[PDB]
Amino acid sequence: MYYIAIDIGGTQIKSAVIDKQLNMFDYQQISTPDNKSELITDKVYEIVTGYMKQYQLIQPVIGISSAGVVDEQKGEIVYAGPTIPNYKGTNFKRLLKSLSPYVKVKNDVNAALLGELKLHQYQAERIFCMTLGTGIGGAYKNNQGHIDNGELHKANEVGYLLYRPTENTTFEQRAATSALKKRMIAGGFTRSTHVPVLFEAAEEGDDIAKQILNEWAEDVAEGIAQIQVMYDPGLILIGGGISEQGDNLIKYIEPKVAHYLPKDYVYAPIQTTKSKNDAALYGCLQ
Amino acid sequence: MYYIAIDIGGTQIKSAVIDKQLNMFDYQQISTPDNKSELITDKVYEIVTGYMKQYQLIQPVIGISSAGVVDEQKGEIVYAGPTIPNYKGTNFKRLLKSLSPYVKVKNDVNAALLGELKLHQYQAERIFCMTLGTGIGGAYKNNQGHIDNGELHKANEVGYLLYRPTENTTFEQRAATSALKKRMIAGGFTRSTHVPVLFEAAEEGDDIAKQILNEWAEDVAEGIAQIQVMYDPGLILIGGGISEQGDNLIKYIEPKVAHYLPKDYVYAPIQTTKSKNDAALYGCLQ
Repeated sequence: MYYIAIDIGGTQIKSAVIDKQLNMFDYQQISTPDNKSELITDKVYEIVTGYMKQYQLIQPVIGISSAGVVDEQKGEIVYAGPTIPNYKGTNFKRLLKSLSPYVKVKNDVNAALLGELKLHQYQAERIFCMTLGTGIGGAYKNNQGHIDNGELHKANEVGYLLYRPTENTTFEQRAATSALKKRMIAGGFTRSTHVPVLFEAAEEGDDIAKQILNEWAEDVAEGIAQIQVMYDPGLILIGGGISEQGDNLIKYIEPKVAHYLPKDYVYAPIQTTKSKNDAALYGCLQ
Repeated sequence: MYYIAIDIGGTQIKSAVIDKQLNMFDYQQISTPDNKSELITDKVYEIVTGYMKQYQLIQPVIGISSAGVVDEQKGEIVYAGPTIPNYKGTNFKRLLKSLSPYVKVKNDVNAALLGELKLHQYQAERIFCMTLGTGIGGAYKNNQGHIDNGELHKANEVGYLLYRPTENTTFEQRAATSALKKRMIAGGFTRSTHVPVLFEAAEEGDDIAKQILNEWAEDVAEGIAQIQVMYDPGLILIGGGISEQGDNLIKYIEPKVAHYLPKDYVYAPIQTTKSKNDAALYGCLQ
């Protein structure tokens, strides 16, 4: 059986066909429209009809992963930031009703975690994933196997942790990847915008790069400590583009989590996600 | 059918028999031994054998609620404070093996929440309870019924939230009841060191009492805001001795949660617990 997977992001819409054996075919990736003159829902419908034509599918199972706050049972966007305008109220089940009655919708961090966990073997039972990007997302897979999305579909909006009144910043406004980029630029990293150059510069011993990274990692670690004492997970995953840095990201963050926890507190191992691109495409089918 | 319920505290050991219709009989209240000359394990064995004789029970169902860190499946004290010396390694299942194979063991905040939830009808699927006392305890009951205790049985240690390096305090060191008593002294409330007199004075219009309460409630609300964006619960209960203040406690805390959340964020209703004494005795059977 062939499955259609679509992952709707702020900047990109990824899609692919997956078979019963999890082989991935016809991976496609386009720019997310402005959702004003050209509609996200039109792109989604074009992708589904495209694959249905190409694979001669009738009533395909379709999985949709999307940014924003998602009501999974309704298959509807409950809320979206102004990043994606006019997005609230978008109902993918209604949109594709003429093509298939088998449409599943998930928010993007939940789908990514479901995919990460389907494709990998982990020792821990309870796994929290924090995704660093424009903002910070969170998802938790619990002792009994499930991801709870909250009473109002707002579980684990961890970017909103640790509001500092004097500075008027949230966790994600200090600790997202976008915040690290702003801190680099203000620190004189002006020729390359790219976050990996900061890590390479630090690896070579450049003190200013190390100081920017450690100060930011300190703010990241503060957020992780809050998640630690609530969830007591067996493993904490860090995802998002910056997670391609692997242990070079972890070594800055992991030792500093201790700074916000009681003396000798044993906290969970911290690692980067392993599947970097496809995770939500697999997860949105689960 | 008769169940034996035992609640082991820092100062008291509560006990009772509960029947099929949740009627409570033969409530007993003794002082916790020093666990040096006379052993807690011996008192529990005595309580269980006493009730078995009196009610002519053979292999009774026994529920045990206890302070400290509890491995519910081993039925074992994983860690205990200095309050109760020598407690770690106590295994109530091994201790009572000769009397019954039906022994359940739970930590005291989890038991109290389960009892609170069995005896009442609430308007929410996901319920967090925060217990204010010497320190602050926490417990969370899920969308799917059960309580996740964490990978090392240390879930929901809300007292460790929000460590501030400059002030060297955790959440509970600012926001627990014992902290309010310290803040009464620091704030100039020379009338009394009793918490109910602080509230009385505030109701009478005392500006110093009002200021101590608002500043303290500000700190309480900061912690509730963190729990809110992680769990997105449908209801937050406040328990502990101070929760006797009912609406007069809630009215200081509830509106301040908004201060640590994004503009127009819709957060859970906040109420005080309803069962004041017996909850863990009911809960340890659940």
